[PDB]
Amino acid sequence: GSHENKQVEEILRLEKEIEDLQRMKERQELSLTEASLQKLQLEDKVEELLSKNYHLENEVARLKKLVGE
Amino acid sequence: GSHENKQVEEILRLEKEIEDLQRMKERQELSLTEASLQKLQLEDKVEELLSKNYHLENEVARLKKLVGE
Repeated sequence: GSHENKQVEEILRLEKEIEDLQRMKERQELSLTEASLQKLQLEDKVEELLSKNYHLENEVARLKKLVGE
Repeated sequence: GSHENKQVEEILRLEKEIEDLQRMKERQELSLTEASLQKLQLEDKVEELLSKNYHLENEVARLKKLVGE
């Protein structure tokens, strides 16, 4: 068992640990990107549903008035 | 069974169905609000972790050079 193994082994540990942290930072950044994209997707769904809801809202709202709003 | 029940019953159905759609629109809007808030939370975690990672990055990076970068 060479003594230098300590230095080689020491760095090896740092690479493994650092690599883990590096991925954690990158993974989080990816989540933010996906989060933003997900939000836009909701806008599309909400936009269409909101528009449709409004159309029906007028239809039902009109009928509601007959009974008593 | 009064005939008018049809009108009363008709509106009742509309209120239940419309109410469901109304909540769906509001629920989605809430999701967007929470989504944005969640993103900021990630910034705080990433910001701190990123800063700490950088500090360690210099420490380990410096050591890596001794072995061979």
